[PDB]
Amino acid sequence: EVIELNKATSGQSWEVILKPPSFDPSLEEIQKKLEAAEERRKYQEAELLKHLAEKREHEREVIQKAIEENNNFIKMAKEKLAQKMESNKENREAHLAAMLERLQEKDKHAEEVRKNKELK
Amino acid sequence: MRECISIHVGQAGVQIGNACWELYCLEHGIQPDGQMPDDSFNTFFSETGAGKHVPRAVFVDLEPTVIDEVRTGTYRQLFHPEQLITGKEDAANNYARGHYTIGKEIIDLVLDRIRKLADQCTGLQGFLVFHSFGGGTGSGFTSLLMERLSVDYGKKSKLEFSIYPAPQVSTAVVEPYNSILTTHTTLEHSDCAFMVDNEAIYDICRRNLDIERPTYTNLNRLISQIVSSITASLRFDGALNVDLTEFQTNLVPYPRIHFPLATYAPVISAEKEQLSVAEITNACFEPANQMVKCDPRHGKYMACCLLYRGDVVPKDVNAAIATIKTKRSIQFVDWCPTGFKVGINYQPPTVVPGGDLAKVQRAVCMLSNTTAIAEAWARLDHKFDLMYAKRAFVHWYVGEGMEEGEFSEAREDMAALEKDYEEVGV
Amino acid sequence: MRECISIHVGQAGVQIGNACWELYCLEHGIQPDGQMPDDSFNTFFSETGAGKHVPRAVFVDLEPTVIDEVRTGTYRQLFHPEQLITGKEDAANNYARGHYTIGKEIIDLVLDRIRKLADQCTGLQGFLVFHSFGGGTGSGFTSLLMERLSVDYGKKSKLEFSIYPAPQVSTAVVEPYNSILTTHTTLEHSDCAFMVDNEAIYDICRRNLDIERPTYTNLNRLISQIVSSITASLRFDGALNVDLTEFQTNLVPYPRIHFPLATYAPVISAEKQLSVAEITNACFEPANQMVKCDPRHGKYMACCLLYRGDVVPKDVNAAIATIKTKRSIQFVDWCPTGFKVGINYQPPTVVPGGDLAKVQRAVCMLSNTTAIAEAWARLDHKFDLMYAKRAFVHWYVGEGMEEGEFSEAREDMAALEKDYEEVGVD
Amino acid sequence: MREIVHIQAGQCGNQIGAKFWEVISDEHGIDPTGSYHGDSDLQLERINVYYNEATGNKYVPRAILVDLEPGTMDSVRSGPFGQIFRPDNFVFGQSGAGNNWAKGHYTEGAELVDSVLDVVRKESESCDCLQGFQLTHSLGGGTGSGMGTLLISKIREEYPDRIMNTFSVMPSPKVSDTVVEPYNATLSVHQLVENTDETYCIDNEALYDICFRTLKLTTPTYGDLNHLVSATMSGVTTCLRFPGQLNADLRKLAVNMVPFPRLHFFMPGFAPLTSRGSLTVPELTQQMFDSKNMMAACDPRHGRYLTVAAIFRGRMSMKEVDEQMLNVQNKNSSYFVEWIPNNVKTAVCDIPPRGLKMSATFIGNSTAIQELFKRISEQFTAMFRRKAFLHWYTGEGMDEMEFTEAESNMNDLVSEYQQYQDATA
Amino acid sequence: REIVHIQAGQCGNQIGAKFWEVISDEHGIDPTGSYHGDSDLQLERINVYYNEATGNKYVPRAILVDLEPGTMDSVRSGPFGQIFRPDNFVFGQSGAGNNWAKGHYTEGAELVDSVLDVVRKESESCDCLQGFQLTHSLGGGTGSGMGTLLISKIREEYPDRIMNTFSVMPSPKVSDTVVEPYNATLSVHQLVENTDETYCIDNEALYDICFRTLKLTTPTYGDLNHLVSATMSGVTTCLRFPGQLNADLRKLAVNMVPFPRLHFFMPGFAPLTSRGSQQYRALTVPELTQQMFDSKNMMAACDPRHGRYLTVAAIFRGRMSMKEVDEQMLNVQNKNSSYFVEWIPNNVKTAVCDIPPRGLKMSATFIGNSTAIQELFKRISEQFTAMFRRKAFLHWYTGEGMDEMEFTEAESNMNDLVSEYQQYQDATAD
Ligand SMILES: Nc1nc2c(ncn2[C@@H]2O[C@H](COP(=O)(O)OP(=O)(O)OP(=O)(O)O)[C@@H](O)[C@H]2O)c(=O)[nH]1
Ligand SMILES: Nc1nc2c(ncn2[C@@H]2O[C@H](COP(=O)(O)OP(=O)(O)OP(=O)(O)O)[C@@H](O)[C@H]2O)c(=O)[nH]1
Ligand SMILES: Nc1nc2c(ncn2[C@@H]2O[C@H](COP(=O)(O)OP(=O)(O)OP(=O)(O)O)[C@@H](O)[C@H]2O)c(=O)[nH]1
Ligand SMILES: COc1cc2c(c(OC)c1OC)-c1ccc(OC)c(=O)cc1[C@@H](NC(C)=O)CC2
Ligand SMILES: COc1cc2c(c(OC)c1OC)-c1ccc(OC)c(=O)cc1[C@@H](NC(C)=O)CC2
Ligand SMILES: Nc1nc2c(ncn2[C@@H]2O[C@H](COP(=O)(O)OP(=O)(O)O)[C@@H](O)[C@H]2O)c(=O)[nH]1
Ligand SMILES: [Mg+2]
Ligand SMILES: [Mg+2]
Repeated sequence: EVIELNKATSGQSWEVILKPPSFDPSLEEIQKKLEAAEERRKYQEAELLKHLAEKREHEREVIQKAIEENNNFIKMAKEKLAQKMESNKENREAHLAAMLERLQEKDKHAEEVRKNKELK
Repeated sequence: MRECISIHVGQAGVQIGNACWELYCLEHGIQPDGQMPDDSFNTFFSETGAGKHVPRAVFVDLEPTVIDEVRTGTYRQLFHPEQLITGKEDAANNYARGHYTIGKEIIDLVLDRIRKLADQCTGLQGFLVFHSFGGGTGSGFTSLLMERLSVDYGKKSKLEFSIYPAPQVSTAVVEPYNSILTTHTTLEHSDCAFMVDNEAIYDICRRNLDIERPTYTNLNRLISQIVSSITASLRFDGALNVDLTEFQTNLVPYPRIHFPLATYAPVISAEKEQLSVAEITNACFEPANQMVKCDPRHGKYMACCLLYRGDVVPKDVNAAIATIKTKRSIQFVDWCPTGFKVGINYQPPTVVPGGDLAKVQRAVCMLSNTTAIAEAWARLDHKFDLMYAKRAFVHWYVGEGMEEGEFSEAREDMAALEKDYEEVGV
Repeated sequence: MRECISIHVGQAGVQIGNACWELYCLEHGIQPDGQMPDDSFNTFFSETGAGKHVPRAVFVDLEPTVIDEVRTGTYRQLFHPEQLITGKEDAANNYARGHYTIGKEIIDLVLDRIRKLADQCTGLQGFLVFHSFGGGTGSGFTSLLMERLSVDYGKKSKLEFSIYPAPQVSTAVVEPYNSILTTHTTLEHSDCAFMVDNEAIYDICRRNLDIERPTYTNLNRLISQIVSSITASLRFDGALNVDLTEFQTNLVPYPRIHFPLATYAPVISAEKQLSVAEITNACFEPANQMVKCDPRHGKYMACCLLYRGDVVPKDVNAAIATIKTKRSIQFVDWCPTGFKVGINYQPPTVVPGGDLAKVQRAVCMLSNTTAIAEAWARLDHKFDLMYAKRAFVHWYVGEGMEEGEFSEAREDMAALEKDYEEVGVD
Repeated sequence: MREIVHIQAGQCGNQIGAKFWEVISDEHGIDPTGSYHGDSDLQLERINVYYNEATGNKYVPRAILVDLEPGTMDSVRSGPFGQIFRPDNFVFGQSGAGNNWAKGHYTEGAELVDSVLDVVRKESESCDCLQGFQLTHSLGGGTGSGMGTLLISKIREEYPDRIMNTFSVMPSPKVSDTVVEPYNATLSVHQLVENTDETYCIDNEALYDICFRTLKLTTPTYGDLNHLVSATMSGVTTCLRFPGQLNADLRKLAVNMVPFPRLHFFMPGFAPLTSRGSLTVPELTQQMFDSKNMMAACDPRHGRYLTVAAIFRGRMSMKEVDEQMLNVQNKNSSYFVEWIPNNVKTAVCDIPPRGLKMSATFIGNSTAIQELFKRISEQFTAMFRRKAFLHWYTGEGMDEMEFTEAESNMNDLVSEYQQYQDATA
Repeated sequence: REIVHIQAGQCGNQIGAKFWEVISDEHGIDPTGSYHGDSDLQLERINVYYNEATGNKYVPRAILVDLEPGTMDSVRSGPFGQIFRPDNFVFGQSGAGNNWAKGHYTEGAELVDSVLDVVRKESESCDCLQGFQLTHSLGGGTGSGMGTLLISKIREEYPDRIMNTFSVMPSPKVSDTVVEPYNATLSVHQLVENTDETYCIDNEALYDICFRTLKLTTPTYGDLNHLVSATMSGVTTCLRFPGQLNADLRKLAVNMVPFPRLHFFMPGFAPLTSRGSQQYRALTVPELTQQMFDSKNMMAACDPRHGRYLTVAAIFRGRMSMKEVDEQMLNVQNKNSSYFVEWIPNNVKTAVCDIPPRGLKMSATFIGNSTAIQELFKRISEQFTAMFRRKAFLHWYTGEGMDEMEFTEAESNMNDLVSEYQQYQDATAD
């Protein structure tokens, strides 16, 4: 079954029927979702630059620690050498003090030998 | 006067646009400089005070490479520079990048140019939109554009021509994702979308044109022949599909089920006897000539139109139509009449000179809304599920500001569509 | 840039420095007035305005005799007079005179001269210290100086070259005492110490060089070639270079384990050409070590090979590939690779009137082996024999020391022996 | 989306960096004086990707050459194309890094790093749209390892949105310059997991083994190893440098090759393997998935590919390329994950590499790369469980737990790789 | 590196003068002080012992001291008498009566300020004073008593300076003065405390050498002093002549004296000759090394093989192979290991000086720190006790103001010395 539909300058159209039928958001909603996505992108970026900043702080803490280690190694060396040098000085001066005192005690004895000679 | 506006998004849409507008200029006798030595062509071409004809088209890409070849190419003078819009950095195959990151930066500009073309219209019908499912711009930006066009032109039709990805034609790992995502976002905004399967087109180029490895030029010229058949109704004073609204009336009885299957015949190799109205006709029901790979006899029909072109006499058509009824068992759903709308458009089919197609005295393109096209969705859905069960690549999308929830929502919509097709073909 | 400052303490240190600086001036073409007819030698020589190249060296001795021969000898115009520092009275083979009684009167003078050499540096790498274990000055004043340099210069590299006593070569009865005392106080302050067993040098002179009774000039000239190898990396441009930091980190696996064994090849009599493989193999034969010990019964923790002359890296590779197969040569479990390689282009220079033959290529290996503990064991035993009876201790106490320091020094040597045992544990 | 900025750091980085520029300057017809003398305009189409145009129409690499040591960049300047490089882009310190990652990353590197970032910040402002950064460096030493990863961290802070891509040479005891290579490599693999988007794993263990076993070279040298490395770097970038079927950049590569952020370490391969001085498409396709052709010393048949990129260079039918690539896929189906469809991608380029009429380059993201890290990890633990050579690192201010954190993370990367090896569909 | 030389008493000035005669000839100095020598090696270390006078002359840095004016005229009479600075002659008028107490406490104390004046003047003319050496006898009164007083006073003023004595030990074979054991025992007391190194020259051994070996029926001081002078020349060789040795008195004391009180050296010499007697054959190196650990060549009357050497210094003089010298010296040590303590490693040192002494083509001097030297101290202590048991001659000493207790203490101290020598003789390395 044919049924004519339309004719025109550059064509015509019709319909052929064989069997009949067996059976008779908003602009603000849009930009709301895009601004939310943009603020998730910027928040993840904030987090990344925060962790990178935390790594910058760690790096300058490592460099500071190496400086402090070197200054504590100088300070330990300095006070241990001072303690050593002054301990040697007190010991060597004591040996000499003792040696001189023994010699001077002998000189006391020799004057006593002399005076004892004058009694006889 | 019934003006239409073409939008070409991303690489695939720009290069199919190139091929169509080339054919349109050949079909209407417009030279590449826009000069021109039936006035229905004015639906697609405006006219300047210098006598030149300018396509009612906007080309959009987030990257300059492809459109720069338009700016410097053979038809460079046909388009005004305003109609060609590029960013500097593409979407890197990432829907959420084209939709949320870059798309937010360039959309108002694109809408401004569209607003301007629409102002040169005394009766705008609406928009034809060209894009790939797979690219980041073609999926991500296109779906943002459709959202906005619905807001700004509510009572206006939008027809999509969408490239469906294929591993044989330079596809990427993440294209199932992009495909499902843009299909979710644009479903409620498109009134009629013609899918083009790159594998189907590639198969047709190989078998009928004898090109072992087709180029993009090859696929896009064959695609333009199909697009031309569908729009010839609008560009010439035809009788079937005279306005964008008629596509919905004739092919889309149910809104979500708006994906018709195109079939074209004949594709004859230029390198290699004229075929009757009856031979090109029964070649409309051979799956080899489908634009999308599916088996329409494992489905049911809701609508069917035959767009003839060239020297086709109505009695031949009815003679062919009666023969295939007895020869072929094709099934319509219960609540639809079993039959066809027929259009003859007297303009001969035109081939690009020197191209790989051969000039023929007659040709036909069949548009059907069949449930069989669901199995193209099933194929994409399955590749989506494989990757999404392991969350593979999802982190690229979350990093652009998309929420992982959008993946499951989109995939639930595709499920609903798959069972929409199930239900109407019960 | 990359300057090194050299400090030569006591008779042994000063006389060896003589041999070394005579060798450097020959290796670089500096005549004895410092005039000269690749600027890497500037790490060891500063230049005055008149073109005079001047060693970055201090010579120090508590007695004027040895340095007076310098002040009047051939190279008397090579050093400025302020670099040659002498007191009036030596330390009489008594560490405690070098470290306290006599040394404390000249130490400030010595640091002020050193500070002035350091002030002419823009990249001071470190200090090299040459001295004997046995002398009162070599032991006691070097200990004082190393302590004071750690205060002035913090953790800056201090490397020692230490002469190890031998009865065959003018040793004295109390040298075991002085050796342990200087090792104790200097452990914390040195970063790397290269020991030269006077008996080993002595034996190389009599076996390879056919000298019945070697003199100091014989011994010291041999030592100079070895020192020259180590420093050649720093004074020449070379193909594979090793600065002072690379030395310390590739050879010193723990702070106290820092006494590499030096080996040199070839040592050919002047009156008598070897392959890269031949000289490389000979670095693992005990006849060529600078300390008497048996590494075949120890374990290697690190090997540094320094080649000079006509040496191609492919030949060093093929030769080290051979060494990795011989399991006569055992590395510890925790050393996945213990090879660092230097190559410099200039062959070893021979002093005219010397006894060594000019060779096209030589190699000096520094290896860190557990077997060097055998040399510490021999000194400790002689220490114990005498210390058990407190023989000779009263000379040290008189200068202000305490017996307390003797057992501490000996206990630290016990712990060092125990450290070398534990690092060879699997 | 066009220009790449290239950075070579340390001795190794600068050696393979130079050899790379030597290779692509020859492919694009750029002479050492910086001017062009090629015959195809395909050599100029994407020349801006790697080169800047000078006043006298001469081309200048977009390269920044970095070392804490002056010696190697005298050696670069003296090489064949030493004059091609911008004299301003040499940034060299004076002290060296002492084979120590802590020195490169914390103390010496920190005093040179901002001089490097100025040169970087200047070359990137001379870009219309900067695609990303690529870095060549070793992980075994101190400068390329420690300062290189310092650079990457600081470039990421100034260019958060830019792709960072490294060519990282992996130490081996078969060709080692230093005894602390396992510490250096482990500390910087930590960094690369965090802060790069693609890393090409160049394994010296594999380069040495190819030279020895396949190329019959008794005694491999760095010249030999670098011959293989530069071929691979040429092939890997063929699609950035030459016009072709592919309109793709570094970002699209990262998207399609990296399914999970941490799993971004690639096994490079190449065929044919050649020696300095001295095949069929089916054979090309086959030896590309052969263990003997991987620049990472892992057996791919020990794991499974997440994604694979292969590019063929030379005149050859793509029909036969695709047929053999599908045959190989289907033949070896159990070595590809089934939950990533079509995960083997193929590009062809007409321009064959210099000296060869045909070749193929392979980029695979494989779970078998975990064998490389296990190897570094066992050498790490053998030294670290005795704290050997540790005081050179603590002396720089580092704490022990930085070490345990680095190995813990690398052992997590291994188990992460293993988890997808065992994943089903 | 100057040394200040003091000689005290008859014996001190006789052997001191002989010393100056011998080294003046060795160094090319004639009795006027002019240098008439062949080689500059004679002059390099000339300042150790001689001052440089204007007029190109050399004056011994010598201080001559005696309480009796007699012997210091005979020193002026002696050849080389005019060589000494006249101002360094410090003499009294009363002798010491062979009485130590006169030397130490009474007559000697009155003269000791004047000798310290000279010592202060000679030593502050030095640029770096090494130390002092004193020649004296222990049996008399001036050398023993005033000599040990001088040492004590020099200790006070120069406590960081080395003190060295050449001390002649009495013997009944040579002198008849019965109180020589008393004087020697009091002197040794002082020496133990206040000197760093003492060479023990035993008149008993000198007598026996002349009588048994030189066959001199009735030896004289001249005969005995020949052996002293040879020895003093020998042990000072390396202070006086540049050789291998970079060393002074303090370096010697550090390596030869392991315990402070044990610093009494046993000198030895080979070959033994009588004075003014042509030698018709020089010894060979084997002969020298052998005859140097032979008890017949010791200058202290102790058999070395009765004890153990703590330390040994051997000085060879002449043109000889240092190959052969170091060869024999090892032999000697190996063949005779049980005579060296094992707990002082490498305790025998050997120096070779090319300059031989006058009259010999080759000689050897030995300095041994041996525990056998206790045989000497026991012999003094036995003689001391045999007198002291009976208080023999005590009033010579108490008449000068001493007390018995001072004698008891010195006997105690010397018995303590003998005890420690035996303690180390019996010590093992176990
Ligand atoms: N038929 C046809 N398909 C094309 C063409 N160009 C690209 N495609 C397909 O489109 C998909 C890739 O997406 P593109 O359009 O190229 O990407 P895009 O939209 O530019 O977005 P980006 O990812 O930013 O590049 C793949 O499936 C291609 O096979 C074309 O010219 N013709
Ligand atoms: N190889 C070599 N060893 C030497 C040299 N001079 C001395 N020795 C050794 O060093 C030790 C002696 O120490 P010296 O250096 O002479 O003594 P000192 O450091 O000058 O200090 P003093 O005790 O004050 O004289 C002995 O083991 C000698 O064998 C030398 O020129 N070359
Ligand atoms: N070997 C040697 N012994 C001597 C010499 N002169 C004296 N003696 C010994 O020295 C001891 C006596 O000492 P003297 O030197 O004579 O006495 P003095 O120290 O000068 O004290 P007075 O004589 O009492 O004034 C006796 O043992 C003598 O044998 C000498 O020239 N050579
Ligand atoms: C800049 O150079 C390249 C860039 C890319 C790819 C690639 O391999 C062919 C490249 O050459 C090495 C690429 C890689 C792998 C893919 O899957 C693993 C994919 O889907 C897709 C691709 C590329 N797309 C296509 C269609 O090949 C884009 C990213
Ligand atoms: C100034 O004259 C001498 C000075 C010394 C020594 C010596 O005997 C060889 C002398 O000649 C007698 C000397 C002595 C003994 C030693 O061991 C017992 C020693 O180790 C060391 C030495 C001497 N040193 C050397 C290497 O012989 C230093 C002290
Ligand atoms: N493939 C290759 N590896 C190298 C080369 N030079 C050094 N290496 C390796 O890099 C590591 C040493 O690092 P290096 O670059 O010399 O130290 P840096 O200058 O501190 O970065 C070791 O694994 C070396 O074997 C080279 O030319 N090629
Ligand atoms: Mg694109
Ligand atoms: Mg000295």
